[PDB]
Amino acid sequence: ENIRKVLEKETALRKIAQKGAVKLFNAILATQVKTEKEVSENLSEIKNKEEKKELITEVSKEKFLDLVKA
Amino acid sequence: GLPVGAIMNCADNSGARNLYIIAVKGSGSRLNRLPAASLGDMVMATVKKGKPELRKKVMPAIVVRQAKSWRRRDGVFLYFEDNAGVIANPKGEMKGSAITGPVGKECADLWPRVASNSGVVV
Amino acid sequence: PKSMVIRVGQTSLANHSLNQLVKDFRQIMQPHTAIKLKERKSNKLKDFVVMCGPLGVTHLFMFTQSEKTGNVSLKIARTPQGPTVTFQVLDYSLGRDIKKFLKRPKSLNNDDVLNPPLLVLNGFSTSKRSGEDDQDVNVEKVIVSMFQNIFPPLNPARTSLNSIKRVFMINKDRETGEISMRHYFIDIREVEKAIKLTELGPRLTLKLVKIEEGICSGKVLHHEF
Amino acid sequence: RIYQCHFCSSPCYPGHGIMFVRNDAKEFRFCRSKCHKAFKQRRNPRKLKWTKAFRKAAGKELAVDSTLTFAQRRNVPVRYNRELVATTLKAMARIEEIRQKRERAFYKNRMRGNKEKDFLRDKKLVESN
Amino acid sequence: LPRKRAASIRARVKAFPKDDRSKPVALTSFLGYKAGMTTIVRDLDRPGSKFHKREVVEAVTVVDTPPVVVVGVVGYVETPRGLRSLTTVWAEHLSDEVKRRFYKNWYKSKKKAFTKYSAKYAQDGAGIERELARIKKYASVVRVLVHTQIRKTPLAQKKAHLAEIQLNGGSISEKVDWAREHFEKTVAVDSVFEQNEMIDAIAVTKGHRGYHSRTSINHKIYRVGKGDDEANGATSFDRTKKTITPMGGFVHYGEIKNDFIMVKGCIPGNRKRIVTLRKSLYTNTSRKALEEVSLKWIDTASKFGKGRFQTPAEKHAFMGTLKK
RNA sequence: UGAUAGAAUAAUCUAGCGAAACCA
RNA sequence: UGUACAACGGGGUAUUGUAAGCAGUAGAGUAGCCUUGUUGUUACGAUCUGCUGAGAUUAAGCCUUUGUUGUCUGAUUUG
Ligand SMILES: [Zn+2]
Repeated sequence: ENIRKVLEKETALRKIAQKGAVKLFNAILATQVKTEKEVSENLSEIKNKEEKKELITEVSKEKFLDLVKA
Repeated sequence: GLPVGAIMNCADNSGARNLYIIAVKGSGSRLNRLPAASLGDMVMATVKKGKPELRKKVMPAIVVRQAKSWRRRDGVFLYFEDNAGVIANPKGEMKGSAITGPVGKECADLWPRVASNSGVVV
Repeated sequence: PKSMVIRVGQTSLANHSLNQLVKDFRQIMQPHTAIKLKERKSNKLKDFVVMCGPLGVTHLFMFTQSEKTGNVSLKIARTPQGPTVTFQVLDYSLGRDIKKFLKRPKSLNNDDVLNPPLLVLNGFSTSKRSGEDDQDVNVEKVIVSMFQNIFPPLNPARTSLNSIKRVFMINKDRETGEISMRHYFIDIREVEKAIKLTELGPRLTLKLVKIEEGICSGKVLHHEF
Repeated sequence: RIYQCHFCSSPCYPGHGIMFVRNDAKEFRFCRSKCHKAFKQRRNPRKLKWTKAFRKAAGKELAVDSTLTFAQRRNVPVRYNRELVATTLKAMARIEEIRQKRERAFYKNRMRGNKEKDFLRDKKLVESN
Repeated sequence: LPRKRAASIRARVKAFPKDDRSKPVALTSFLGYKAGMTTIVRDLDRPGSKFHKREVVEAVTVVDTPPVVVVGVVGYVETPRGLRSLTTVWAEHLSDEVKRRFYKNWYKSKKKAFTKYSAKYAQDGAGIERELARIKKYASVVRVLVHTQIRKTPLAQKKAHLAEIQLNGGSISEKVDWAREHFEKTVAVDSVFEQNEMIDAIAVTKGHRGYHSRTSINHKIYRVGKGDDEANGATSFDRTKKTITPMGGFVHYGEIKNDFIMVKGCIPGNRKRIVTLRKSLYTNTSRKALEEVSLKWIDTASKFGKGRFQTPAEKHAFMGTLKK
């Protein structure tokens, strides 16, 4: 009787494990796809020296990660 | 089971109490090993206590009790209660008339006169 | 970012039950922290791991039961000089008991799930004050740094999201004073999302005790009783 | 030739166990060094619960059977009769069957009385309230 | 000798016994797998020894004997530069054990080993029968190709072992025809080896020093035990119905449901090892060779601990019933 | 402002720098 | 993609020596209670007996598995 009420709270934390996993899944998907698109559009094309490009990529990735976080 | 320098009992009725082995007859020659006596072995042994006529003189003696577990040919590991030997001539003819305690079967098979004076075999 | 698991003490290595926990923690962790073929631990070696370990490992784990009281303890360590954290267990569960309580097709066996696990903190910390004690907030923040830094660092847009298979969650309510570590194997519902979970190994609950130096019993940094 | 263990009563075989011989020429065979070291410490097998001195002294198994009348060391030898041999083989197999049946049915007497005393003791946990 | 390691774990037979062509066509060696060691009670029949007509207890080694099957033959012609095989002849249907032996990546191979050779019996056999008549004509000495039934064995390796055996019967043509009938059929040691045979053992010893080819000679076979016998562990004295398998089985090996050879003494190598049992290179007549031994009792107890029973029926008979 | 760095715990490797003796 | 492998589970074999807990009249005795005993009995009582070769280990280099459960794939080279 009581163990089933415990299993209620265990499935509750199971769904808590589910929610943040789905969130970070879609977040990494969105950030990687958006930053790949934005670098493929303009950012990789101009200077192409790759000293400059990698900084732009990391800035765009940190920006989209900050957007999808908060 | 007995190396050089081993006190063993005296199972004949000659008068010695204990027999102190000072040499093992018919032993091998390997560096740092000890000549080890066992059942059915004639070794030089000195009498420590008993009659002084048997003391201060070495005698040949055949060991009848060993108390270290050996492998007999039939499957058994077995050993006597103690170490014991009986003094005799180099010809194997006994000094004692009756040998008390159990005598080993291999030792009595080895010497006909020890078996002739053996009361208890094993 | 490699890691160790050891049960320390005669009572610990005497218990066959704690060996099951050792095996299951070895099955949980990432392939970089896969200690595997360290099943046979020795009677002779006692805190001898600190001499050969830090050639190639970090973040050691200790199990110990007191000789006087019937309670067994976790300790979390760094092989360079750092802190250790002491924990009592609560409700030790055999994974084979979780098998027989509820049957689920598990992928602990196959080598397809030879992949690192992930980080979920179920409200372990509060950046807000929320109380009169800010040292408890410091405890929460330092142990958050611990769990994000035992596992390999994941700047997420760099991370390949193909390997998800193992996930891990630490449940801390503030009122209970209890931290509970329950991990699931993930399943994907391909609806362009929806994700299922299944139980895999040991379910536990812990209690905060004390903070010492990374060398065990070196310098007791924080008491909590 | 099969002998019993002095400390286990277990069958001793060639290659199995150690024999001790006292000064009164009494051989004592032990199936293993647990028996042998137990004898070395002057211990009583009536104290150790697993060996058959305790179990035949205790009443776990039956200890006297009419099947036991057949197994005995006979000092007067009998001349060879080939035709008695297979009858003795059938006797050994059949009597060992009957002995195991009587031993199991003797243990079958033990487990019925706990039902009666559990009935009589769970009446005490009911009738007081 | 310089102690360098063995080439193959299956040790080579460098010399075979002498060809008698007045005896029927028969093998000269065998390949088995050693299970383990036990102790045998028997009576010694040695006049001149004090232990005559006396019970002796003896250590033996038992090698599991799966029945061996012949899948090919190899004829060697004499050159002035030495022995040289002009060809080898295979049978048609070969097991996955043997086709596995040729392969290193059998688990992912397309298993294409002897495909077009199977087309050589799609014909009448003209090339193959030409080769058989060639080995009749040429190739003074004959070796046969044999492999074991390793799936009938507790070995974890499913890959059986192939070996050559010099065939010291008579008539090279009758030899290759004998092998022709014996293609893909079986040979047990009962048609090859027998009781009281002085044999030599060729085996790679235990590595740790070790892992060297060793040939230990003059070992009397004590039991050619048949797999169908449930009285493998029995004697005319030991009338128990029990197998040669130990109580709990052979340690780190498994069991023997197959035939077996129980041979006197010890042997190089460990358990789970491929061992060649060769008959003697000469007719030993030492009276240690001529001895017709007669067993009395077989130990089949546990070597996983200090055993105390021989059959588990004996175990239940002594211990009675239990709580379980 | 001063000092070969990196890693091995703050007790061998890599990296960097880099001789002289002598030389039918 | 199979007598396939593996995690469990089961059976076998061996190790240690009666697990926890239940019951008692068994317990040297001390008080306690009267029905001052011809074992009157109630409390403490190291221990002992029955449940109980019981309980614990068992391959990490033991054996076996008609039971469950999951698995099967990439990189390089050659005519
Ligand atoms: Zn015994």
